[PDB]
Amino acid sequence: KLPASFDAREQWPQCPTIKEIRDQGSCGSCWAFGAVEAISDRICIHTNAHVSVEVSAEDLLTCCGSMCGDGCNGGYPAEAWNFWTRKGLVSGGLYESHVGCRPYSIPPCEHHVNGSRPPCTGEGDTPKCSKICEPGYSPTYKQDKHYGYNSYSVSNSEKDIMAEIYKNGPVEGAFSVYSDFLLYKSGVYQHVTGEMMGGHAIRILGWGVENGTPYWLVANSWNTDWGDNGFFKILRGQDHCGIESEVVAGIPRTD
Ligand SMILES: *[C@@H](C(=O)OCC)[C@H](O)C(=O)N[C@@H](CC(C)C)C(=O)NCCC(C)C
Repeated sequence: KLPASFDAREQWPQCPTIKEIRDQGSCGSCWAFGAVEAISDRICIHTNAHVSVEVSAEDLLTCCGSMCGDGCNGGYPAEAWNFWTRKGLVSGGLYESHVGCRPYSIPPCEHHVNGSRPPCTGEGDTPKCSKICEPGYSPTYKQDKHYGYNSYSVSNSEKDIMAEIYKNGPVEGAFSVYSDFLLYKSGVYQHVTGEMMGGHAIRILGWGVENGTPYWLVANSWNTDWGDNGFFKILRGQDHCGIESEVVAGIPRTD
């Protein structure tokens, strides 16, 4: 039944958010970015591309509060999707994009790569929960909220995660970052060297096989000059670094 490879970007070509890589900046907001990225994709999938919006990382990061964790000091993906069912999330694009209700307020930076942006630094301050859209945005903040029908865990099962993506779209997951991951450029990542850096949440949008090695297709939130245009592949089928152990998702409510 399931194909040997699957790429959500190919399945849903009228859903540009599936292709988009974001930048969490110097803020420990991975938990929020994996969530709003996958939610953006799923709203588009759920509406057959009639609604394509960048869901606001700012709104989730700043307005969830203690139930999701501590903002830029880290958080809990399962409760991020729960917040989407309870209070909903407004739209908002990239830093200084002036797109949507609440664009991200934390500037982009260089994540373990060289570039023209400032180097990323340690976990900044969490911005305030501001329940107002940027000036001139036409829907009110309340009216711009997109809600989830539900939020749920996917079991620690390769085939279960594969089926979830195949039917319902990209998911959020999390894994343990070891130092050798930081220099990833291409290929299928397998941890071989380096100490544990901490847990990191990401968006899983497909799977495949490269040179006989099964992999998950993953979007990072470290801008496009990190990794493979902002994406990476990681070993699939052995819960490698915990990649299959903390998968979460949810189905949108119809706006
Ligand atoms: C993730 C991040 O931004 O790292 C990039 C530098 C945040 O630090 C974050 O929210 N991390 C974390 C929750 C904290 C540690 C309470 C998380 O989501 N960990 C995933 C668990 C993993 C070991 C399977």
